[PDB]
Amino acid sequence: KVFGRCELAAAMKRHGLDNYRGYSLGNWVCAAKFESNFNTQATNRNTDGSTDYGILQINSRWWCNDGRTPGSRNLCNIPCSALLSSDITASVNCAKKIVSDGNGMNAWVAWRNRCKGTDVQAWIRGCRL
Ligand code: NA
Repeated sequence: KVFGRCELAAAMKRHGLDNYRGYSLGNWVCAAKFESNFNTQATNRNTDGSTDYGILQINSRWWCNDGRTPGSRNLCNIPCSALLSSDITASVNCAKKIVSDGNGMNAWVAWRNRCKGTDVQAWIRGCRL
């Protein structure tokens, strides 16, 4: 599923991501935009052989099981495929664990490079929330 901007902002808010670990909703929408262009079916293969999955491009090195990332963990206790669902519940639940890990949203290199320090409220501007 390709979410609309305000559609994804609403789904994230309903799943409690708005101000989670102090990150306003526009931070999460901005990260999703640059990670996946709001596509739940987004995938990216890393040089190390791990894969990033879903709207927030969560990686198999630590967070999900895909059966093909030697030495990896599954800290979110999910198959990586769950991160590609039209239902963002698994992606949100796992994002909450990631952002709690110590480095906040720096865990998402695209957030640090493209969202951090910008006017992220523009990503929820005009949305009925
Ligand atoms: Na894994």
